[PDB]
Amino acid sequence: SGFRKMAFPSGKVEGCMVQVTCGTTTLNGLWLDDVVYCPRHVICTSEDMLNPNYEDLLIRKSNHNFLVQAGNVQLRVIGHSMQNCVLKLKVDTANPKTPKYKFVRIQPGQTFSVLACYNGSPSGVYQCAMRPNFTIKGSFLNGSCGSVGFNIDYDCVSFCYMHHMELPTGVHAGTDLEGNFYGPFVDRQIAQAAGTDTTITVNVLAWLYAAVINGDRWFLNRFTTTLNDFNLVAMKYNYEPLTQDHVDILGPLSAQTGIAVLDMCASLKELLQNGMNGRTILGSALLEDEFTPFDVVRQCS
Amino acid sequence: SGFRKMAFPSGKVEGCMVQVTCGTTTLNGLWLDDVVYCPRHVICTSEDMLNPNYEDLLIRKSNHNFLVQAGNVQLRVIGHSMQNCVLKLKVDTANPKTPKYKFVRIQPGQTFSVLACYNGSPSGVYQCAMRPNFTIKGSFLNGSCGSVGFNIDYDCVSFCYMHHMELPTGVHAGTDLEGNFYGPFVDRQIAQAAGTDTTITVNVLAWLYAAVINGDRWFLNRFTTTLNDFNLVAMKYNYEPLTQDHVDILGPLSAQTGIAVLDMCASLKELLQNGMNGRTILGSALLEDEFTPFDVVRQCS
Ligand SMILES: *[C@H](O)[C@H](C[C@@H]1CCNC1=O)NC(=O)[C@H](CC(C)C)NC(=O)OCc1ccccc1
Ligand SMILES: *[C@H](O)[C@H](C[C@@H]1CCNC1=O)NC(=O)[C@H](CC(C)C)NC(=O)OCc1ccccc1
Repeated sequence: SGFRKMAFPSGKVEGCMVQVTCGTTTLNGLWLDDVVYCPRHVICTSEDMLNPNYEDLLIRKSNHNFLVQAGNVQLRVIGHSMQNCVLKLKVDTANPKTPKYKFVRIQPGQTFSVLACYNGSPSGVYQCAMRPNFTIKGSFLNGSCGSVGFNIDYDCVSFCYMHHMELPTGVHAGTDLEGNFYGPFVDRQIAQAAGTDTTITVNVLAWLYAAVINGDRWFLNRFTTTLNDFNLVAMKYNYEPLTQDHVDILGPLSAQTGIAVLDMCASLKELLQNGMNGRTILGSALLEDEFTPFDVVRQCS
Repeated sequence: SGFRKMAFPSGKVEGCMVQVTCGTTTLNGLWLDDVVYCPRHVICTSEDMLNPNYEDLLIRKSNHNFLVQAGNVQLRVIGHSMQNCVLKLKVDTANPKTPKYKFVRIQPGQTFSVLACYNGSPSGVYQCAMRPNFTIKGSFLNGSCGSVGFNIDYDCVSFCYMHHMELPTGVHAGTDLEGNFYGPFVDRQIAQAAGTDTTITVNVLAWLYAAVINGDRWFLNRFTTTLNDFNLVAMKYNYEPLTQDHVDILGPLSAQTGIAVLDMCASLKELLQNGMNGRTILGSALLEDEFTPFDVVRQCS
């Protein structure tokens, strides 16, 4: 028993992290096979980041302008291209620690693990959710760009995120591994506004089920609600609308606990209108929304 | 910017996990050099666990009663010894992935990463504090015994915890790698209970400092307080007394923020006396006590 924000073991991803230096810009890169993927803004200078023309800055570069360091071993850049916002550096050595991997684009509401790296060396591992407004609430300092977010399935690492920037509000933004930003952001050093964020309702419900599975039952009630009457309340508190597809995905958790999804919705509705009144759920005084139904099942039983 | 509960990169510990089987009991072991460490209750059967004499159970065992798997490869047990509640199984192969490592016993209030494992396979990683009552609030299912807690310092993995059991309140109990329990618990299926817990004051202060470092000041005030005057409010709120040694350890954070320790204590005092009035700190509606001062400095720098 017990319930914790839990990351995937990071070994397979640690063996893929390298340092990429171009001029006096150093960030992290992902060495898979004979390719190193990194944020394209590594080619920019301090004054170039204000509003760069990347196709121009890149045509003025050659292989020898990219210093790639794998621990101490300097890798030789023998090629390069640009795919949207990522640089792909062809190198002479294929990464021997390369795991079974995929590149995937995750949906808002899904979670993943982040290996925070600086100068090519892992610093720590933590879980994030892709917020509905396509930002993530990370922990990223100068030098952390090129850090990846990922999930593991069987022995396969599905890379889903590469870090590029921090917004003025302090949340974080980046791309999938094909270089397309999550959300309406660009890799230019200019203030950019995230859309208004909202709470991931299906995740809150899963976490309430995790709580019941762990013996937290004070918030249950005998009332029930319609899906429509529930979404009317969620709208008021800035919660994502709940669809039948979400209701269907909570099926397993509803079955394990014997609590109908709409009954749990009645619980959530009560919690929203009245707060918790000094009580907690799995150690939080807030309604947690960074646990998917999958995250709940994986950790409960 | 940003502040997350962050685990150490776990790759060096994944390489040390193995499966250990005796009878029909299976749990995890820690393979370092030619020794596999695991909980001794792996030699117990269903009936044994109620009231076992481990010396008497172990004399009755042969090396070949122990099945150890490192991935696909069976490892041959060539010796065995019992040290307190831990079993040391000598094997015919030194772990080639053995990292620089030490065994240490941690103090109440310190933190470590847990690599949750099942059938010798890493499952996830998260951060824990050793509570003042010598339990941890972990996430552990059947099969997880032998999972280890650790910190990393430069190249050295310091192992500090091995998982053995769950208490009735849903918290977790275990030993150091010498097999000596943390807290007054025993590895048998009898009724036992955690002592009364308290909040780790020094850590709450470390976290308030992280909140200021990351740009948040709403909870500060113009007041101040003497150590004794602070500790009188602490005792009333079930917080550990704050010592001058805690104050000294909080020095560097005090210096980076320009906020005197005792001034942050008056802030905490006001927070305890008033609550938070619907506001949050680093995304929590509760005062977080599972970050040490070292955790803050490490993540914020
Ligand atoms: C990449 O290493 C870095 C990550 C930022 C810096 C601090 N925390 C992060 O997540 N990225 C940048 O500096 C990035 C480069 C542009 C060409 C997009 N720009 C950025 O994030 O600027 C905003 C900012 C910079 C420094 C501190 C706070 C915000
Ligand atoms: C070892 O794999 C296991 C870990 C427990 C299982 C549930 N969560 C954990 O942390 N340890 C035991 O089952 C332990 C065996 C003794 C003879 C040392 N007893 C134990 O934890 O008893 C309480 C319990 C067992 C099963 C489910 C819930 C609580």
